Amino acid sequence: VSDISALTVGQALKVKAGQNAMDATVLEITKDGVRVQLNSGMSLIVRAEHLVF
Repeated sequence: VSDISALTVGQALKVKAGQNAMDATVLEITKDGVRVQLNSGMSLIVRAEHLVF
């Protein structure tokens, strides 16, 4: 509710995998970033200053 940190789980946003965006789906969230599921097929996202939800 009101997003966990900067977003919520299952929010889904960008990770940017190799200079280009990719898309990744939130599995868990961090201090302000997340640990998403990469559309590349990974899971990680990054910190809030790197996500573009």
